[PDB]
Amino acid sequence: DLTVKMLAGNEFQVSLSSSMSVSELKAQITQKIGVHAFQQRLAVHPSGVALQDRVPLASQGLGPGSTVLLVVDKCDEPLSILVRNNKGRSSTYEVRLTQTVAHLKQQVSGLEGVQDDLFWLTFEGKPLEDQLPLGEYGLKPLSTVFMNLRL
Amino acid sequence: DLTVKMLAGNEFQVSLSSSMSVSELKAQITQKIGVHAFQQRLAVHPSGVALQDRVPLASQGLGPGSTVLLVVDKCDEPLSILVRNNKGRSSTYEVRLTQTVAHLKQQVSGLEGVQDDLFWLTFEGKPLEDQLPLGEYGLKPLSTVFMNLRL
Amino acid sequence: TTQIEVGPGATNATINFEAGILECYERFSWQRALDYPGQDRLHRLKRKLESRIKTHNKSEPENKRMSLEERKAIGVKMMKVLLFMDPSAGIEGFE
Amino acid sequence: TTQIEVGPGATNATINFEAGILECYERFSWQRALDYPGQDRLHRLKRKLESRIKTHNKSEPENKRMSLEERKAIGVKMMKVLLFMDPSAGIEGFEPY
Repeated sequence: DLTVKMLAGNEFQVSLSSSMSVSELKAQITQKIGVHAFQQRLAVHPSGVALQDRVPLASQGLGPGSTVLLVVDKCDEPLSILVRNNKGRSSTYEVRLTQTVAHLKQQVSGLEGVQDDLFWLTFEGKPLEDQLPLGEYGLKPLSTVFMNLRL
Repeated sequence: DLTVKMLAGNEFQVSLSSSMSVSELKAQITQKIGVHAFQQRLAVHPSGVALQDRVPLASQGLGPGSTVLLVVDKCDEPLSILVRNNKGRSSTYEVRLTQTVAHLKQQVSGLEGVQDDLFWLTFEGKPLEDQLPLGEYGLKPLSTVFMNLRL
Repeated sequence: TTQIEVGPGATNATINFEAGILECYERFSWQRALDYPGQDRLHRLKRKLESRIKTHNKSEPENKRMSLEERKAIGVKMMKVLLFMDPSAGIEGFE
Repeated sequence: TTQIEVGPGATNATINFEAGILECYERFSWQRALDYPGQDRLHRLKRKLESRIKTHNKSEPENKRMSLEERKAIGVKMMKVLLFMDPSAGIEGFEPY
């Protein structure tokens, strides 16, 4: 088991299997306490040195029974993106990375005048999932999300 | 002639008479805005590098037209010292570096039962002055202050 | 205006965090940059803060009780971690 | 309770300082550490502060006009130097101990 320590002393445990990996640690934390992965800043205790997403946890100064530090970077600074409708017409939307893909779709529905279950969004080839926050897809100012029509 | 810039961004001028020492600069800042020397934290603009005491300002890149940054530290935290009455009996007093010498003499007066006008305090040979802060003399935990009687 | 669910440990955490907040207000006032309305917000937060610490302390064992000055130190470290986003500021704040 | 004579420029200084205080409340809030009354003081401060900025921005030239988000950056800078009582790199470039 691994111990996660947050600001103000709160603690909880995480089980890492089969092998150690930063990417998985964050996914684990997300399931435990609901903190989005892209907001997680992990550091070794008591070193205070940030973990590195690439290198596994065993290959670092980290292992079993060791403590990690979690600080949550809100990453909720407003920004604007573009969503291109089926006809090729792109419109801007004010969003925050902490809002859900579902919330962006509600914004797109109203503007584009199309029911949300009648389409899905894609960014850089891959589809966006309703339950996930926009920040998981690394969207940037005036990025172009594409609208795709169901049947 | 030098520009002092405080935390808010407000500036005021200070003309260095001769030596152009940091001690002199602080003395002028005390005369100007009333901040005691021991409370002044000075640094170069805009590097932020702190001023060096035993070094001439003209040596740290501080000539006419230069700007120094002032941060005030009250130094209000409690410490204990000793006052030795004429007999040789040392007794402990709790004080703050911001309290005046007159204030301290009031404590000594109350404990020793001697009117303040009938004695004067000394530290390391030099007299303490009524209207000056205790921080003015670099009093440390359990520094000995001697009590001197008058005719 | 979006609330974040917390647990019991957040009460004593907020008291310390806001202690540090007070310590910053105070240091700022030394710079003579704190306007009059702002000075009132300083004095009231200290008033309430002392009222909450006194109320919280009695609710907890003596060996865990802390003074206004003791909590300030903890709050300062916590604030350094948030501003620099680095546990090194830091560690005393727990991360 | 002793007071401190301020000066005209205190108004702007306090808006930025408290703008940094808000940034600290918010950041603390995401650590699941801010209790409910705390989160109330957070949102109250944000409202009050936001109205103060609009009121103060009308009287100043467009160049020195600052929005809540960019004022924050200034407030945290102040907070940094205060927390360390050290302008010395406390604001400009890194330097944490």
